[PDB]
Amino acid sequence: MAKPIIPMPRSRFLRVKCIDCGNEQIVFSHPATKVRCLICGATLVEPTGGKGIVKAKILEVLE
Amino acid sequence: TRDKWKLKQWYIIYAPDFFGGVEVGLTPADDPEKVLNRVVEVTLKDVTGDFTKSHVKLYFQVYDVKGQNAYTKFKGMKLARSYIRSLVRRKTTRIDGIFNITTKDGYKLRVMAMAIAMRRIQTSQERAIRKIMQEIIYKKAEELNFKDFVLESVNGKIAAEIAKEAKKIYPLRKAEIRKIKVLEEPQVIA
Amino acid sequence: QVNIKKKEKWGIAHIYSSFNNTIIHITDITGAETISRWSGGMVVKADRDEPSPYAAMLAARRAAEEALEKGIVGVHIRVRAPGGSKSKTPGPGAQAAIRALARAGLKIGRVEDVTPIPHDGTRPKGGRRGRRV
RNA sequence: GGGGGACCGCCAGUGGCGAAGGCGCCCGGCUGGAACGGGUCCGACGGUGAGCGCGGAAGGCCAGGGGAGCGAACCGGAUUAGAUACCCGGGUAGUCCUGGCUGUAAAGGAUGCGGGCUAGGUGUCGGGCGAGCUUCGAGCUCGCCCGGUGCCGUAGGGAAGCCGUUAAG
RNA sequence: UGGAGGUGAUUUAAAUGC
Repeated sequence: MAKPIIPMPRSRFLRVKCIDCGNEQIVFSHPATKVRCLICGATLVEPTGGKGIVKAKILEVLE
Repeated sequence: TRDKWKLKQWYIIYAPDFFGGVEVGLTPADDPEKVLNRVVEVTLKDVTGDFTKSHVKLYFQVYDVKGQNAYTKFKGMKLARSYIRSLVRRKTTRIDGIFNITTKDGYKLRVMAMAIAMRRIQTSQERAIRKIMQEIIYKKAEELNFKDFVLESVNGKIAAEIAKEAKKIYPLRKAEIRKIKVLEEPQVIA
Repeated sequence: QVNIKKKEKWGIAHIYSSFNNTIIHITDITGAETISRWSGGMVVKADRDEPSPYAAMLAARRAAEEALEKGIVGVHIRVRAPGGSKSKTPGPGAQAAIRALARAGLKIGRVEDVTPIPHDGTRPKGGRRGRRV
């Protein structure tokens, strides 16, 4: 890693735009849990190992 | 003892309920009616491909004898030490897969299958290959007749159907029917 | 005799293979009738020659005249040995019997690994430093 | 053909798990630990640990139940100069189960625990990641990373054997 | 090229000497 030369996680941010309601959500590239859309009740991502596996096609802007 | 030989009777094996009267098997014995349950081993020359090739040794049992003619059912299968040692390898796995069967005919049948694993990553998918056998088998027994269901298993048909499903899960190699044993005969109504 | 269609008889031959003795024992295909039983210490006078190959050809030749006497011309050989008690590996009568059948003229079908081999453990004798020499 | 008790070869690995003793048929329920990605929460709560407390193979002991094979003692044979043995044939306690006691070992890695620092290489197990392959399952492989488990070896240490990012620096 | 296991093992070779 870089524990003595400043450890920075692997992370990033990405704007996810829902395909069922057009709802714009901020999502941590590593979903630990099931993230639920706040105006669909859908599942955007499912938590597995490392980076949450995104369920099916949902739009993405990478920050 | 001190048979002329003339206290020696002869019978002949006709073994159906997997095929027709397989003429193969000839029986000498001393007195009348000391074989009525005696067990005969055969390679089976009915299908000269697989049933002669990789299916060496099946046990058949004379349930009855009539007019001096032996009527023989499927009692069992067993493979030789030849088979089981040969196939197995290291840094992989060998698996074994029971199921206590009930077919709709009123026969129960104990199977043990044996598959050999594709190399690394031994895991819970092993027992899930186990699970996908006992699930599929139960369902084929309930649907199929028993006499048929003892032709299929002994043939490679079962080893073949098992593989298709189980290669989706976690790819296998060298899957078979190691042994089969007739759990319960009687009927659906005794 | 109730009419025979094949005109060939078959007698499976169990071969029990010890380093203390050799036993050859051919029966009918069922196994329910014993034509003949002949070992390697009727042939001889002494314990040392009880096994060897030479008893394990002669034993397998006296029997072979009585199987010819019934009609048994084809023979399957089922090689086996004491497995749980001792070591499974066959002794000097295994290469011997098959040579004793090719000379007798009885045909040789299947030759078979059917020796008792436990799927498991049972404690034999011999411990601390196992059996000692 | 029937009955009984023990155990689970190959699998099986230079493999895994466990604090340790230790642990291995398959299936399910209950349950301990552990890895990793994200540090999301607490905000020094830490280390070690005399006394103290707890777990601890086999053997032995206690009470009850069980007993195939095996087998101290023991009973025969051989061997042998003699044999209280090696080898062979019988054989009780015990070995198994339940409850309790006992608390020992070359209980070893003969290496107390915790933190930081100090060339590397390779194999391997599990987890992550970027790809190619795909039977579309991380199934077959390449590399970086994290945790563990071996071997080889630079600097150094050592009396030497050896140890050497799993330290004996 | 050097290291670790798993099991055959071999009785045909005799006690002692200040």
